[PDB]
Amino acid sequence: DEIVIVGVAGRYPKADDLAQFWRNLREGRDCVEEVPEDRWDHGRFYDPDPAAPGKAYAKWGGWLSDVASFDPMFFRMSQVEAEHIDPQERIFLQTVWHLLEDAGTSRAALSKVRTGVFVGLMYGHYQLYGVEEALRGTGAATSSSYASVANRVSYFFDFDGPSIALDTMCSSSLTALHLACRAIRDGDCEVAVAGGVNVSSHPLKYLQLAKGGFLSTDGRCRSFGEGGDGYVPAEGSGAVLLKRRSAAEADGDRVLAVVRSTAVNHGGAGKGFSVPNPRAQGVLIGEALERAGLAPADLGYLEAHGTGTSLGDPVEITGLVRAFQGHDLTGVRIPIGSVKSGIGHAESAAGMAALTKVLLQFRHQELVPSLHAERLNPHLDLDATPFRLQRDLAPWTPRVDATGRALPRTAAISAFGAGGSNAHVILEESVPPAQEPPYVCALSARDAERLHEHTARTAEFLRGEGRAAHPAAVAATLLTREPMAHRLAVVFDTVDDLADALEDHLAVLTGTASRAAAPATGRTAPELAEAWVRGAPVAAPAGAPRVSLPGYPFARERCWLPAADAVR
Amino acid sequence: DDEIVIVGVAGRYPKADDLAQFWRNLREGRDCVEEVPEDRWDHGRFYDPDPAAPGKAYAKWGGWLSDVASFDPMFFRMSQVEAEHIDPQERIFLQTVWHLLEDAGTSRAALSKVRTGVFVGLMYGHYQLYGVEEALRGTGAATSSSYASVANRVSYFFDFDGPSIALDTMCSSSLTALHLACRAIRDGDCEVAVAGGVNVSSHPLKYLQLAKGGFLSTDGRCRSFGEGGDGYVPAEGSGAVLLKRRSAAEADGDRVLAVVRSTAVNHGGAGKGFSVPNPRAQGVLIGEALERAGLAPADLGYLEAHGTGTSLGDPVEITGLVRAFQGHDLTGVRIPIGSVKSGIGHAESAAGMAALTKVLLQFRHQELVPSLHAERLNPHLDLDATPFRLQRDLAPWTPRVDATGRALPRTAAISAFGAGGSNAHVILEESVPPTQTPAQEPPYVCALSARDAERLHEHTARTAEFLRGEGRAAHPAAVAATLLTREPMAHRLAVVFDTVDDLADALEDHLAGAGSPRVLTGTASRAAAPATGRTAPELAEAWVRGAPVAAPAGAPRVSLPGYPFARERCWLPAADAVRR
Repeated sequence: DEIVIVGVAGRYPKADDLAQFWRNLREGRDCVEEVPEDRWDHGRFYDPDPAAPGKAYAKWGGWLSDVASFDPMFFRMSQVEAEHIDPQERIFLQTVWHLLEDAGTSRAALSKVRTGVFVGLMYGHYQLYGVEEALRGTGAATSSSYASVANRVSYFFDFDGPSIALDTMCSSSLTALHLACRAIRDGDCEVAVAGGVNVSSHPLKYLQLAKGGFLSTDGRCRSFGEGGDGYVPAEGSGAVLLKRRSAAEADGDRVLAVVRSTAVNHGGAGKGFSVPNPRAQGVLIGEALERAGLAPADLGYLEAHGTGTSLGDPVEITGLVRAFQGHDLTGVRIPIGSVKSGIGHAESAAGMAALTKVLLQFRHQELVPSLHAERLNPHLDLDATPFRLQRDLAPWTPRVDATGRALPRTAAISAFGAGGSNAHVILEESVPPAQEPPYVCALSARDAERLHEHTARTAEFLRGEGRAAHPAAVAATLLTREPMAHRLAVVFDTVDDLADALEDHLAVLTGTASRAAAPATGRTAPELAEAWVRGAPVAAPAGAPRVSLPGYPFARERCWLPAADAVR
Repeated sequence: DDEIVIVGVAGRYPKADDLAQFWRNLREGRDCVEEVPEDRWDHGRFYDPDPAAPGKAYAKWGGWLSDVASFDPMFFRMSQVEAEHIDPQERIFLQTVWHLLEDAGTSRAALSKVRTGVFVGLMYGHYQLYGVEEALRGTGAATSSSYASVANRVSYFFDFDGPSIALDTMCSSSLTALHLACRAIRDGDCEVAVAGGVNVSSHPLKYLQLAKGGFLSTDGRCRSFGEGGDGYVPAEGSGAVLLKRRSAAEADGDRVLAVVRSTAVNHGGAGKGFSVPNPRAQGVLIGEALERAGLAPADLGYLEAHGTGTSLGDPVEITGLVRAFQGHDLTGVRIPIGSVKSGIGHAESAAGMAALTKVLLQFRHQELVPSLHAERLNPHLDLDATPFRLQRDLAPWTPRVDATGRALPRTAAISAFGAGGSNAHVILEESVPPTQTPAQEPPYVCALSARDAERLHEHTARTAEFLRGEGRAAHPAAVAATLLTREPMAHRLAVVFDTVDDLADALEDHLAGAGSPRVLTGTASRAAAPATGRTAPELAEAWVRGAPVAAPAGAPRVSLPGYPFARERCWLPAADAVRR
């Protein structure tokens, strides 16, 4: 019985949800910008001469839209606490809330299974803020506890399986996925959140990375491209929800991917400390394939580590070639790209970024552009291998059998930590297994102001990428979401008319929840829509189809230690 | 079916630079807590005995490692400057792993044919706070405390190409790592594993953070299950164990320290507050661990408790235990309970390692040691309604009998509960040594090496001193055998010897200049002539030329002092700000 992914969520640069992320990837968007003014005054620290001492020669990053915004009330927390904790802890909370909404579940549905939490992190820089003040006695210390990221999730969501934070550098996300799958196979838990987060909250990181000559000079990751002399740091936060295949089937979950294999290892003593070992990479990927029960012949995409380093990208290919020794390579063509070329190197969340792209490419059956490699690296010699860099937007053509019929698509994601820790994962596409009006559309939120923005965004989604939707699916999906105090309901028959109705409210009932409200006076729809608004429970018609609506629009209260302004 | 076992352990704890000293301290019931040392920081700048004072620490105590700045960078192929710029947790853990391999009777090279994983728990990284201003102003370089670096650097240097993972679950980190290491081995990620944890109190910020949250006890003690405990005291430590399938240990003739019957981890979920201990979840965890172990509470010999010494936490721990033992017949069952924290303090990410090490030593010496500061019990635990009795006195660890009235292998259970909710429990079982093949007869060769002459000198001295002290009872063949499992280095010493006393005599002579016809010295050279035969003089002469000598198959082993690393100060110069 194999492990499946049933939900995913995240934020990446220039993308505050996965629908935007998908658009950026199709358009081949370059999401890297210069250091925003509001993080820190990068001039204090900048100097393009890499020989300059105590200075950074690069000034770019993949930035999240706002990393200071948080809804502390929602998460049972004061403002002052929120100002003193790393935004990584804060954002990953929201991410995991959105994960449950994409899976179509909730704290309460998950309360009778044992849920674990595994999250990867590699930097904790926020804690550098306020040290002088706290020592002087005029302030309180900030925290960046890794464990806190996991533990606060486990607390809030009532997950009582393992709660573990791990650092394997760039591979942390996939290591977390690895351990989460093992935790399930071994019985530590039955469901698991596996994720990773990284926020660039402090200039010191840029000084660090420049001093090591790690940063590219043009601020890009030319994944397998010519003239790549480093990478560009990127922010991010993602997570996936994991379950057994059996339990997913039984709960009528939407399966996004089957986890065929995970594997992790380390370079040992190769060329030097924190230099990549082609050999270790090959053994890793080779074992991954054998565990997967899959041949390179059947491999459909390869999401590469793809840092964009002159020497590092070759090492990665050599690595693959080694894992492919002993198999028949003739005729075989495997497309290869890296999400880093679009968003940059999201560090502890790089695997989550890479995993999500693959997840999205499965659902939309397209291969997307990998950027900045018009000219391949001259060290490469790709033509001797099966690998072809996918520079263009293309349909993801499956492969067939003897009998000429199509198979589920496959993909393979690698992530190689700078300090030697490697991870690799093998994914298979999920191929799935009606109901007639009038339907009802329930909505909830913490207060009025949030219910407004929710309704609003839900309305916009019906006009945009979600008019092609099934209105039955839209009712069921919404009825999986956790109900809150301020409620709303509207009976309807088509997407068209639902969006119609709601628009008119904005420019259709509305109530506040009541715990001892009168039960629905019968399954007939306009009786349910009332049952909601007063605050009765009502469960979706089990086994209904489902869709990705927009997640809860959290409040955006600025939380940021004031004594962090000294770097602006 | 194939069990995991522990085949070596190593550690430094407060007032204990090695485990022999640790054992002495546990055995005597030594209180190892002290005031903040002058050479760490000026605690005057931050102390106010009033808890109500804001921006202040109302306590001034900890469990301190004797010296955390010291490192042997040349040994580990790193520059002096690089060393100053990384956290002492990374450096100390490297030496700990080195000493672990020596305690297990193995080496990088012996391990190079199996896949070895590394799993290390940490929860603070304070060294990186130093030198942040200077680095921003272009004056200096950034310090590092990367957690992955602690594992990865071990993996690199020892050539361990299994999983290399650092992890934070706070106080339970060490046992969480033990748990992940055990499952990596079962699942095939590796065959052998290093599991450990490390914690260094490098920066005064921790004491402010903890004072602000009221975590610090006001006397600077962990009064584990004792009256008037009002918090804990931080302590420093580094520890690691080496893990293996039983079959591989038996095959390799390892000394087995304990069988790992079971491990478990979980979380409190949503209980009465973030970071408030949940006895329901503790109960579940322990119950499960007992089940996976195949063990009934009646068979449990000792419980090394979390034992933090808080008024909330200690009664909660007892309630968790009672919850786990519900649904079991507990008639005439009596289980001794204690906590290492009562002697050294709460070693935070290394707490589980201190705890685990304490049990392993108990197994080895078959004694139960005093738990301190509970002359009067905490009256709100109601222990007497339970099986548990605080072990306040040194006492022999009498085993349990069966039906035949035969002695059973001793068992122990160890808990660690992280402040944020991540819990871990482990059940261990003592190992009955296999029947011994017969010892080699004298003479024997004692073969020592070190990276240079000054190191070999210290090593020779430490070895003679051990052989006059606790090592006088060691079988001489065992002393010989053990040293021959150690990785050979450039500077060589050898002695032919019949007994321990006469070996010490020769080593002392060599140290005094007198020297001996019996002591040979030299520096290795490449392709040196191997031994001309297996007599000891022949072996001795080959070793001194640079030739390896094999340890005899099946030989029994003993623990001898580990490699005496050089002690070069590596402390950022900018860190001297926080002192006078």
